[PDB]
Amino acid sequence: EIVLTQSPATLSLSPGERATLSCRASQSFHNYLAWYQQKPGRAPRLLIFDASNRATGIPARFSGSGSGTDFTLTISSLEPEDFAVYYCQQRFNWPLTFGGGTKVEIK
Amino acid sequence: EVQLLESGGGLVQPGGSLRLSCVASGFTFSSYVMSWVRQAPGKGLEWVAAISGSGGNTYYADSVKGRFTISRDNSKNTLYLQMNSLRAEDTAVYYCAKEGTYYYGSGSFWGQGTLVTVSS
Amino acid sequence: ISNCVADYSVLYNSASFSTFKCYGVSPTKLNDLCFTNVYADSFVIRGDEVRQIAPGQTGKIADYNYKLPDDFTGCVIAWNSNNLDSKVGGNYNYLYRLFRKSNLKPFERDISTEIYQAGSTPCNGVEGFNCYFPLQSYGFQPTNGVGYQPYRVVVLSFELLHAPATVCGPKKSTNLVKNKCVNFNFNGLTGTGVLT
Repeated sequence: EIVLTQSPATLSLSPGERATLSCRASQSFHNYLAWYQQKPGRAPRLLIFDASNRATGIPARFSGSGSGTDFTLTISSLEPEDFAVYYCQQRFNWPLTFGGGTKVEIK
Repeated sequence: EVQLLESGGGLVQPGGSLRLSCVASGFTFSSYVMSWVRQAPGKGLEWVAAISGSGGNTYYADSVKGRFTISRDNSKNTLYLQMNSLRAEDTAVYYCAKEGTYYYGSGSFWGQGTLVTVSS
Repeated sequence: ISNCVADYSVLYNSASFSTFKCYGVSPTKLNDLCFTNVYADSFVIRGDEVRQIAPGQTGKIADYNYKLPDDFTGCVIAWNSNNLDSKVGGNYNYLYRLFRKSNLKPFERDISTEIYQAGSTPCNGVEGFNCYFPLQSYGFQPTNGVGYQPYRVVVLSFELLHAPATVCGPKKSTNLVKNKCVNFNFNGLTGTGVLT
């Protein structure tokens, strides 16, 4: 029905140079996307509330970009919270299959 | 509501049923439409159920053709869980959560949830 | 707008309009040419998204409500609406579209209140949890944000059809000089002579 492709799993590198997320879904969308941050042993929470816009309780370290078929971000500052797992989620298509995320291997 | 009541877990053998709940009190059920998602240690996430905030239509999942039974009531604003013929696919974490006040998605804050373990 | 006499330099010297900027042609070098038809549209949006009313750009109002053609030489004029449009208690008469079938074409008006389908199921009147009402209102409050403050945006366009022209500048005139050798100019004649 709706396919979420979450990276070619080659971005697990050093946290320098401000690596982004290559979540791709080349089909119809209304630019209604939300993103999740998960640490192991911790329940995930939201990042953006409509599209490319930080909600209350988070600073401007995350800023989305993209519409229609592609979506990404630009991270601002390195942080101990950067060593975690990001999720890609879509809101329409009520069967509502979600993303899978990716790993980061520190070098 | 800023908080939510923490649910419970179960250690039911396969072929049985699960009966837990995650119900808040003093909260308007019409706004912040509920949603259930599985935190799979592995493949990822998939949405389970979503019922109308005023009492009405509910939707089954693509992999759920009525296997996860949805019998929810609006007079007490019941938030429950019931299924049949328990399988090894259920080795995940149950999450009770809700999206924004509109029917379409506008941001969903999630709960801590409880894990459920399958062992035959 | 037709058979008109319009002044354009008073808008630049009004000193109360925030966005006096557009594309195509400057209004200073606009009154030296004759035009035959003037179009005007009026709509209200909020603060910080007034940039994407231009061809070749994305957005929500630009892609689903109102857009411009690629050969758009007209001008856009916007100003604040802190007093009239915004009041206490909210105003639910200002709404913006969310849903339509495909990419917008330039210069059409849609009053399609029919709810837009998303899945393969039929809608059939009452909301079936995917077939949404495409219009959402605005919450007007006097202590709103800068980007959430409503703005009054008026766009205008110019064209040149085979019909005769209506507005040129009207470019005004000078005083009258008599009994001197002057270069007299008029509606359709030029020449050098003395007027008595």
